Amino acid sequence: SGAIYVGNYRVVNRHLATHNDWANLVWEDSSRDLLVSSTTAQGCDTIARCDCQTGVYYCSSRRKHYPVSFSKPSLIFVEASEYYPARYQSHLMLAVGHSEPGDCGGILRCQHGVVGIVSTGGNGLVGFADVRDLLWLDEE
Ligand SMILES: N#Cc1ccc(CNCc2ccc(F)cc2)cc1
Ligand SMILES: [Zn+2]
Repeated sequence: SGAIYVGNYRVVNRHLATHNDWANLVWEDSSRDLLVSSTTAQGCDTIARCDCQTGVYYCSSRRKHYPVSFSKPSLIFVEASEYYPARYQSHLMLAVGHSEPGDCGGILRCQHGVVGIVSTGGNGLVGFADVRDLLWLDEE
């Protein structure tokens, strides 16, 4: 589990979004595994605006942050998981690392701020849903 709290937005994995998230929906994309809802309180996170390919991500199933190199966001085939069938996911970045389903929502960050959140795992990779292209998260 986990979210990004930027401005008055809460960015979650679409598959973990709550009823309250859907009732306060700003934007959602199943192909990206993302959903954004509106918040009453302002949040503490800053979104990275950059093309970094190195950062640090939080792994809840290890209680550890790991430094990783990761691919640029692309359209990637993802094998079946506990929460999705086997399918193509867009705007997905991969790194070599540990990820189980409950790790979804852990933050990947670089020197510029939050890059994305854990969205995929298995076979010794961790996949992250990018948010750096969502420039509208920084205003309004
Ligand atoms: N909606 C939806 C939906 C969610 C999951 C699955 C795949 N269930 C079996 C499965 C579990 C774990 C695993 F690692 C591989 C396969 C299908 C549809
Ligand atoms: Zn960066």
